[PDB]
Amino acid sequence: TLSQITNNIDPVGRIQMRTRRTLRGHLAKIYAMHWGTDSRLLVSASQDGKLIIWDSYTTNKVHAIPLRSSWVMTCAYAPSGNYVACGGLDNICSIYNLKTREGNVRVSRELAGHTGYLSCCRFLDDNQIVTSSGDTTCALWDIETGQQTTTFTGHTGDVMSLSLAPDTRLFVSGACDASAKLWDVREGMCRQTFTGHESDINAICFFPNGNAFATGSDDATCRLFDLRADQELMTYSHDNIICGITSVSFSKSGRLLLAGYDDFNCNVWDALKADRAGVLAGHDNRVSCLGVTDDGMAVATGSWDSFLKIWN
Amino acid sequence: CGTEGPNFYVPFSNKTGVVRSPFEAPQYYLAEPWQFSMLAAYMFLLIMLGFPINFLTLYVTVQHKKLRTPLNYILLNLAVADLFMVFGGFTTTLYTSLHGYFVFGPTGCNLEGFFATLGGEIALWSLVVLAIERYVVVCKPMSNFRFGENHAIMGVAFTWVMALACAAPPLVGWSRYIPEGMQCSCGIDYYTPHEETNNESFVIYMFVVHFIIPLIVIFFCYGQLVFTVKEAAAQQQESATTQKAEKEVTRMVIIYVIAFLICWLPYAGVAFYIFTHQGSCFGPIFMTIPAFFAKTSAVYNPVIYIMMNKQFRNCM
Amino acid sequence: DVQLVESGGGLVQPGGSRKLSCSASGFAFSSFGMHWVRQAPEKGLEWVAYISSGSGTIYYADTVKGRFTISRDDPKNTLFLQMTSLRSEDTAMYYCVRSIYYYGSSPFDFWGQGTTLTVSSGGSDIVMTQATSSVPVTPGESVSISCRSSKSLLHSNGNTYLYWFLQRPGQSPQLLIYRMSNLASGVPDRFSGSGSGTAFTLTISRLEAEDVGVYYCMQHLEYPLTFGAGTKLELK
Amino acid sequence: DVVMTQTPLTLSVTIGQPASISCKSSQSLLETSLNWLLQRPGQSPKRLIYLVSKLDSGVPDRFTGSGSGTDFTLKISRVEAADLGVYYCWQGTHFPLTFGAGTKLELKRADAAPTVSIFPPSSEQLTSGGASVVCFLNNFYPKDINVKWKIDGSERQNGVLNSWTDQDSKDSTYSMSSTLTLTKDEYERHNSYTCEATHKTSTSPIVKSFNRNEC
Amino acid sequence: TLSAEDKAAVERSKMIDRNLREDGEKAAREVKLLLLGAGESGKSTIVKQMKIIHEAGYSEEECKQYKAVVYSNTIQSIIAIIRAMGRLKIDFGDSARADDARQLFVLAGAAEEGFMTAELAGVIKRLWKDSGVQACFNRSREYQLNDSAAYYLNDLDRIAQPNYIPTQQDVLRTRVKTTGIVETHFTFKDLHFKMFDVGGQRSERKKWIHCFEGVTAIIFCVALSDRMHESMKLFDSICNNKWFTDTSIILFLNKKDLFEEKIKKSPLTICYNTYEEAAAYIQCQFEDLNKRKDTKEIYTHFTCATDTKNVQFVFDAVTDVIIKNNLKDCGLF
Amino acid sequence: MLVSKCCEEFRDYVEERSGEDPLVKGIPEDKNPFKE
Amino acid sequence: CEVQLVESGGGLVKPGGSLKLSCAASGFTFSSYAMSWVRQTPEKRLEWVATISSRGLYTYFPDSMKGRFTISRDNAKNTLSLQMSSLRSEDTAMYYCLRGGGYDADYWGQGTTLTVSSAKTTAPSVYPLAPVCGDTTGSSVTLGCLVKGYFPEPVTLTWNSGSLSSGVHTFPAVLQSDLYTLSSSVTVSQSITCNVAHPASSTKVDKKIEPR
Repeated sequence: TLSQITNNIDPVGRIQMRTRRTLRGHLAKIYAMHWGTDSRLLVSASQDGKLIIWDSYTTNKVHAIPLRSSWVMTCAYAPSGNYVACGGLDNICSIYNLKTREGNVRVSRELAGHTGYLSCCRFLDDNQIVTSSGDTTCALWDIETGQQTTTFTGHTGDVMSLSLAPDTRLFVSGACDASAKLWDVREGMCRQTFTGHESDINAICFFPNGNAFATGSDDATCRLFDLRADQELMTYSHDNIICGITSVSFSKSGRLLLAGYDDFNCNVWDALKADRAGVLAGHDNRVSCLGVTDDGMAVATGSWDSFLKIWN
Repeated sequence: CGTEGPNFYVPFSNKTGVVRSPFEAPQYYLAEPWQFSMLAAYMFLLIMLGFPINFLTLYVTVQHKKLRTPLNYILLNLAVADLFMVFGGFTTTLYTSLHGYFVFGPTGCNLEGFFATLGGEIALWSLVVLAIERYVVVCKPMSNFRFGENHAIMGVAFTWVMALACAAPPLVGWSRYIPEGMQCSCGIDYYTPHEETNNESFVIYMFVVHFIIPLIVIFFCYGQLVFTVKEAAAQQQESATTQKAEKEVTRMVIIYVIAFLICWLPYAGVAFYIFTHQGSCFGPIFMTIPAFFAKTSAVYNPVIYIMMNKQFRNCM
Repeated sequence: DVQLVESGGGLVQPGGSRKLSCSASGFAFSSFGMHWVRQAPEKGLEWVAYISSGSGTIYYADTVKGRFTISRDDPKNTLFLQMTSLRSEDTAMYYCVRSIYYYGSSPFDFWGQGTTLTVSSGGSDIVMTQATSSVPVTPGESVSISCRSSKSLLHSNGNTYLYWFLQRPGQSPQLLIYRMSNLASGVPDRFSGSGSGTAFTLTISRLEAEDVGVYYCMQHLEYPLTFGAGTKLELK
Repeated sequence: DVVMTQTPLTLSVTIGQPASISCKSSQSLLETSLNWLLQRPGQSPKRLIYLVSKLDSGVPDRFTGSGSGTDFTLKISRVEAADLGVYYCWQGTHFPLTFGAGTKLELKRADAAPTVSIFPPSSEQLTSGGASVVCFLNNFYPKDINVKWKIDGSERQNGVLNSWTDQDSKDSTYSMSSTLTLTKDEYERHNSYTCEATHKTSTSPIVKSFNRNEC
Repeated sequence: TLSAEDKAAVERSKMIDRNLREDGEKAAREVKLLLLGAGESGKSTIVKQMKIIHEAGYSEEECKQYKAVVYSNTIQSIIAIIRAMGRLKIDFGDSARADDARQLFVLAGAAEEGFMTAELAGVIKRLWKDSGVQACFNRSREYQLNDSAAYYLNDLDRIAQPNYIPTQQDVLRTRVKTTGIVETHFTFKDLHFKMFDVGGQRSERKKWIHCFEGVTAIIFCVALSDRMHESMKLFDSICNNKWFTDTSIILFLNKKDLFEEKIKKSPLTICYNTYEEAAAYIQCQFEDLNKRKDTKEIYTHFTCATDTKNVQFVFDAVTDVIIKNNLKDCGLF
Repeated sequence: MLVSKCCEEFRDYVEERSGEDPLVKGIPEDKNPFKE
Repeated sequence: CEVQLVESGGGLVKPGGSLKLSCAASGFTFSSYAMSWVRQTPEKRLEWVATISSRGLYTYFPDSMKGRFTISRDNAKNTLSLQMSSLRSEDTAMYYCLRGGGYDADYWGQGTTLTVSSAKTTAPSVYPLAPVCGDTTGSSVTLGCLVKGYFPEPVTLTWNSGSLSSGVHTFPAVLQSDLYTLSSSVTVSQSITCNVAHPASSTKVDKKIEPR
């Protein structure tokens, strides 16, 4: 295991990151966020029925789009920055063009066909997007033509969230069958399936080279899984932490693992030494989500307390 | 009856030649030094109760930032107010009554009278605003209102507005701050005439705006609130917790009202009997009962609304 | 489909008054800032006035303050121009221009057809210089027009606020380059812009037929907005 | 008013593989309002494809409208008998009919044996002072063939007049009567006049000759 | 001070912000009612029938909220028709309608919901009557056009009247099928109610603790006539689950007619005569399931139709809970 | 394929990333847009 | 939608002359559908004529030919008219009238062929061609008749007043100096005479195959 391998190397020590900005204007719980690829814009989702995109450098709201249905659970930013994908208990993924289409809304596509809630989504490019749903399926949709063109079946329980490989040619999914499945986007099938958690798996992210990943679970452990070795490499669990984990993300080097806990804290772990390296506090309720910019310059945290914090 | 002065009035006849200036002689001919012994000791008592409580409240608010909610702003206001009463009032009165006469000059007289009246008015209107806020929130009379932190801030500012609108005018020439009673403590001249400062009109303005209006508001608001809570308890007769809450709220409302009556009906009765029975004359011994009741509020407004508040018993 | 239709133009005696209108459709009118730019008969473009979205910010040219009033009716998607004390020097072609301002926006990206006003007979600004008034060219060749400013257009924020427009003979102006390096929508990739600080160059590769016209550079660093005199590309 | 050109004139494609006719575009006027019109021989030109996916009356379904960037594509798996004829591509967004060079779409056939003959000038034509040496070459196509005039060992290209058939009614080949139209003076200056048909996939050229000694 | 051109971006942000503030003032006043069940072949259908029978519905006021949707449908249809008129190059049967068509584009700034003067109506009737418009419309099979185009255009008089109440077919066509929010916003005692019918039972908790929390009220449907003990154990586990510690549980004991017959012929001992002892026993078995909290404030009602002692009870319970929760956070208790 | 090889790849990727990471290396505020 | 359109009026015309081509419209309503005219040269290049709306509200002509050929429509008698002027030899083309525009060009008419030449009804120039020489490899000899300088185009070629037609191959006329050059050859005691005839005007020139 990495933990018993890295014991000899020096610890990171004092990790003192500070909140550089507080973004105000949401009036309810935040359920999701996603960094844009410029490491500057971000999108946030609230039960006030609005999806707001912020310019984090100036502290300006770029857009606040009012949504027709407020029961959102997931949203996604196209890597081009040209599109978002917002889900809901309507089982529909609505796509919004943010750059070429001038102004406000009209919807160009509502991806309909799932028979349960849309639980997660990630764009590939302005063409293709991979999505998961409570109907126990995942699907790749051609948005232009509106058809589910690829379908990833084999999970036996509700699918919770998804993570695109860095080259967007593969994706992995995590479900309440306590399993994760690796799917081939263009082949439309599952290469490998990893079980072991006894819990629903709530969270997943990737080592930057796309060759490993980490999970976060309601069973109070995080685990690192390696694709090529096809097994768990490490578990992260204080004995006195029995609450769920909501979110994981890597630092630019992969060295830091940030995790949100039901205990209202966001612990920052040394991913190489398994020690907590730092803490993200300042919230009055569970940290429900977090993310690291692609360039590594900043971390955003989102919370049940209706606030987001920006750290560096 | 009394010794008329420009900056003072000593309620003690000079026909004997004994009376002196309140800036000058120890007033040991108004009362035996035992009386000033008890006076000073009691003032030290109230110092050693008010500052403990009032500082600890602030410290606790600092420690737990969960309490920083709009509704709690006005209790911080109360704490500040009462620290004014501690320092502007008790310490500088102590350093004069220990001698028998007021040491720091008429400017120290103005500072004391001003800061005392300012604190008392801040407390008065803090209690008025808290009752009004709770009324609007629960009874929903307008039923299209929200009451946010902005409104709590406006309420506090308004309390500072009225407090200055009361404590500062005696500093410029509409009535006057003079040593009252044993002449070691300065306050409003409500008891002598002075046409240069229009004492009658000032006293009437005071009696109505900073007494009659607060009481009317408190009575009306709590009456409508009790009517609402009784009615609510009336519909869910089998809901135990609403009947208990009914009884407790009514208990607390009555406590609040009696506390306010205890605090102010002394001054009200004294001023009214001065007003209708002009042919009379009372001295410091009888002139310090209302002062007693007013100063002791520095203890039991912190008690009734901070110590007794069931969200603060959990910090002890 | 974005439309801007000016009306109200005409011939007026000096000292008279005139209300111009600009009718907007196919976009969120109240979301755009709006500018007035004028062009004297045989002369270049000169910026006249600006009203922000919401009318919170208004700028006038010196020669017009006190005399001219800019206004908008956002609910009715209509722009107004109240003119007074009209002088002979006000005779120009007048364009209403929409301009949305946000991170990454493209100001000045849509122009009306323009309305012509003719008036009868009776310093601190950064100076941008195009010393060459015309250049003869032949199709397929590559041209480079240059312009320079007496002050740096590069801001402390890192952006260099330089715009290139094209006015072909007889048509409304068309945006070519925004913020020194961004290609306007619909502009062929044979155009490119470069420069540094105070000297800038627009280069066309394999110049085509449609490329003929007058090329203006413009600064949007600060108000008043100011144009270059224009450089014409003539065919040989 | 720039024209949109179809390339190539003739698209000969292998069986099964996609066949691409590229329309190079004049103006960016884009919906997909591009149309292919076809004239078949002996029939009025007919609009075939309009609005990328809407089939016109009497039109084969095997046409596929596609493309990329500024170029458009008409794709047919196999050019067939209905596909022979002149095509024009026009954007239906704006008028007039953009007059493209047209795709003469027809399938290239196997080489055929030409019927080649030589003919001396007529006596009545010699009465007028002219001499027309005639060479008939029927059923010779495709272009991988040359008609060469030889006089006294020297190649002759001047004075040649061609009368050509159209797309032939039998096999759609080329058939031409090629005449050296000269003065009778230059006609008598030489003795042997020859027309040679040289063929690409056939190694043996055909030689038709005549001299005054052998007619 | 790097405010250069930017103090327009700032202006935009503050303008969006004022709007954000305004939406928030409207929001938060909603009373959210959740219909749940469906964990079986037909539970939520029983829930729907319970709503129909004991909670009324389909008032004029809820129907009024669909006016803008009807109008919007109408507008995309008429715009599609107009643009196709422009597209196929068809001329008016009367050249004076060319002015109407100009007026049409001008008068199409009248999109002010519910401003249905006779003039606008006459303009629409005259455009619709034009022979070129009818000619394009009857060839709509050659382009894309909503099937309801004729339905709406032939009934414009009834729909555009200011007292227009949408019919059941109008509502059903508004694309509220499948799942499908199942919504109404009736008014009562000046409160705007919103009721939502969802399902999910025995195990769908993870999705609606994940989205349903902080909601105003739960409407919990129970099939009274309901390995049976493992099912009872599962119900115990969900109802009594620690994640639902701070949620008020309201019980609609539904299917009381079937329950009364079933307890009449099938004894209660299957799970653990007359109604009172068996009902008291069920209450005892359910209330014993808490074991961890001081109280829950369950409001149990015995109901007949909506014209009986039921609406008062529902509005009384909503009001007492809001009041008690307003006092819970004022230092009092 | 055992663990220390994959751990060496994770190291050798983490190692020369301090010059880009503004947290472990920390960051001077003139070299960062997080000034207020 | 079977559209019935009849193009007529084309035929002989001198360069710069005027003519009135007609398009008879039947099977559809004339004033409610747009109309168009196209003309085609035999040389594979198109020459688009005109487009007019359903009632004439919008009419557009090609940039090359605007103002020369004029279109009009009779809504009561349901007939499209095309007035023709300033003709040149290049305008030799056949004309089709269509319903609507190219945006809806569903059917095309048969068209009427208008030929622009100053030549009148002229007898075809008839020239025997029967060289029996150089064909010493084949079994049969090719005879022929040359129809030169002839117009109206085409003028039919027959052998003995139409009795012989088998094995006859006719070259399409090539135009030089506004006169056509065609030759018809057949590869084959009886009088052999080529009759070059225009049956419409019955303009016949008979030339026997005799060297002179």
